[PDB]
Amino acid sequence: FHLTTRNGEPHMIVSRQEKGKSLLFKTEDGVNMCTLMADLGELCEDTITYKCPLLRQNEPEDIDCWCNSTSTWVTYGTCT
Amino acid sequence: FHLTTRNGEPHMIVSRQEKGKSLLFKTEDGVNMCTLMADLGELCEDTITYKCPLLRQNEPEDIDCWCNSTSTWVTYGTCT
Amino acid sequence: AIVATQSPAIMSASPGEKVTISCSASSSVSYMYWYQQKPGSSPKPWIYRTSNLASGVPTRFSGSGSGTSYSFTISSMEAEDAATYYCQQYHNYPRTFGGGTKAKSARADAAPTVSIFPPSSEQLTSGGASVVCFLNNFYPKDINVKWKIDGSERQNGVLNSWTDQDSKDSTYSMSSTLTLTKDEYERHNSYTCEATHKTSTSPIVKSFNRNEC
Amino acid sequence: AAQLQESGPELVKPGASVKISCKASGYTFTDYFINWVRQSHGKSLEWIGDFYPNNRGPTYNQKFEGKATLTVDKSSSTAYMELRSLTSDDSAVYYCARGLWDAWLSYWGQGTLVTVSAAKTTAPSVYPLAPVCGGTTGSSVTLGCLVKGYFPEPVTLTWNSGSLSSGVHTFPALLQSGLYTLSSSVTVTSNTWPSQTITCNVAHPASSTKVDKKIEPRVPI
Amino acid sequence: GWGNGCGLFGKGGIVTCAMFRCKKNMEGKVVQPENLEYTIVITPHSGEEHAGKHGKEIKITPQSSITEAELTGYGTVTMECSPRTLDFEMVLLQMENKAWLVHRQWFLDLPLPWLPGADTQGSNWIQKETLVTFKNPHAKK
Repeated sequence: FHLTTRNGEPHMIVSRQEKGKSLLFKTEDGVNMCTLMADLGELCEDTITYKCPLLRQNEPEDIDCWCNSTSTWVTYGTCT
Repeated sequence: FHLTTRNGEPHMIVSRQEKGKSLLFKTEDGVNMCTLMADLGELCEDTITYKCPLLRQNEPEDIDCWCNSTSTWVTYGTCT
Repeated sequence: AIVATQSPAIMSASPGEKVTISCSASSSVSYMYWYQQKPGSSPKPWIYRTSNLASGVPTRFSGSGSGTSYSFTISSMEAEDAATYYCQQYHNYPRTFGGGTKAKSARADAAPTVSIFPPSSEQLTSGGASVVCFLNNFYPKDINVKWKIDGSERQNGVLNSWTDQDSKDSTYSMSSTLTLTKDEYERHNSYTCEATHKTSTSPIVKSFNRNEC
Repeated sequence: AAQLQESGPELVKPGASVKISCKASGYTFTDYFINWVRQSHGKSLEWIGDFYPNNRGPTYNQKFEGKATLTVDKSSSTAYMELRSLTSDDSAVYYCARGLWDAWLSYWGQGTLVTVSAAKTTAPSVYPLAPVCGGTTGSSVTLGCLVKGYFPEPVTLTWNSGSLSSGVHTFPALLQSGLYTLSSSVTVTSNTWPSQTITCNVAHPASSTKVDKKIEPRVPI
Repeated sequence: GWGNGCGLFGKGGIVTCAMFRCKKNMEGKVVQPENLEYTIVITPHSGEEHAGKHGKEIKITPQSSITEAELTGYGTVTMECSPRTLDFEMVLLQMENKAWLVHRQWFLDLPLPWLPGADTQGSNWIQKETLVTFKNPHAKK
């Protein structure tokens, strides 16, 4: 995935071949591990973009993306 | 995931932590690799169960699950 | 696309005093930083976000703010504080610094010792002539030097150089050098450097007549 | 164990270009931003660049758009900054700091000095500065030494070969038409001079010169 | 709530936006009685043959002045016309080269995204929600 930013915050452009794998990227505050559980398809015009909240010792609820060290934005296409 | 059977055929009970990762399980006919692209959430009462067809050198169409050596059934919850 | 504007450019302080250093951004950011830079050293991070200490930062430093305002606070100054300190923003592209705040040690006021030096005979072979005033061991750093030639102020050709604050006595020293052509130098008799400083109600005046002994 | 290792100091002529390296270690190079940082002598820091080594996206400070060109080699975990059409204002340090998610420079390099100069190597003129003719009143006396017209920095100025070190003020050099000038003062009690000798010594390594100037009382015309 | 990054359980504010790109539109026009253009052919009744001898064709508007039409060989004929009774609170709807005459206030009430006639951007559509549906939201998407 391509690591960029959205208003100072890290942003992940996730491609199709990353479905099912732990997303890791270094940050001043250590290594960040986001988990993507998404309709994740091929990167195209039909993108969706939203935030993966920070979750410390809390079970996830009503979400398919979350990181454990620093909240991150994520973007991926839905095409197939 | 828990590997069981459904009428002689292999059945995969897939949990939340497996979203995005290649599903591999040994079978008399070699190693089987199913690909799960699913609303895949937490295992709960709201399950859905269906079949992942065998696909030999054919692109997938209108499906989010398929194996490449032996057709497999899959089950997962949608809760979050 | 945003400036950051940091409030004292300087800052005198004594050990134990509680310094505060503000940072003012031209639009609302939440990602700032305060670095610290020592005279012959890299900058180091000291604050991160708007209030996170970096690991291996003394709890003497604190950071607080929001809504375009941002404020470093040094809660009881140590000798090892004395430095520049440096806001950033890292909330929009072109990441910006502030213009830096220069916290330096302080002491009782001290008048400069002023000495004036005509051009050396060796320099006067050259066609240039430098008249030097040394203004030594003074505090505070703020000082102004005015040069005169035969009563007329001369501003062009004046070069001033300051030492860093002395590590032992906390004073400053300055050289002020008036450079003119040798031809002009030998057409005048009186040369004066006048030092305005808070330790005297009128400037200290050092002057010589070129042709006198 | 995070480290950034810059290249070593560079001279250079105006109109030249330079090519500063950055060598990261102790972290995933791909995972974090790489940020150049000008600081001119007696100015603040000045952000320049930012380069994400996963995908080689730059940004630029507009002020340095056209001046700089950032690039990374993944394979060597190295970042590079070119600077092009160098001018005297480009004389500065250039630090490479890694970011950590946000724009926060959490690890710096040792800093590359770049020093844009015409000037050719020139030994200083060294001038002894005795007090005003006829001397001064008071129990102490101040002497001077003026070091004019040299390039490059540094010089090493001493008094009495370093045996006279107290009471000395040696001022930072300033540029004067492309050449450096500095001065030094020494203050001694008046029983010490001129009855005993005081000499300014100035070494200029680049020209291999070492000059001594004894301070001699002025006399009338 | 705790499951999605919040300290408290309760309702939170969420907002969603999507770029709207029109791919096919229709436009309704208003026909003014004036600016209507009638074509009239004036043919000399001579009996001459053909199988190069067209009658003079002239186009006029209820706002144009008296016409002086020249008929090669015979001189000119002068005439003036009036659109003497055709209605236009109506509108003419155009759906890709095929049009219809529709009543106003019906055209204006159509539940579809629209743009004031004098536009050229074709981007700033009004009431896009008419062609958009927002599903029930989730904590973050």
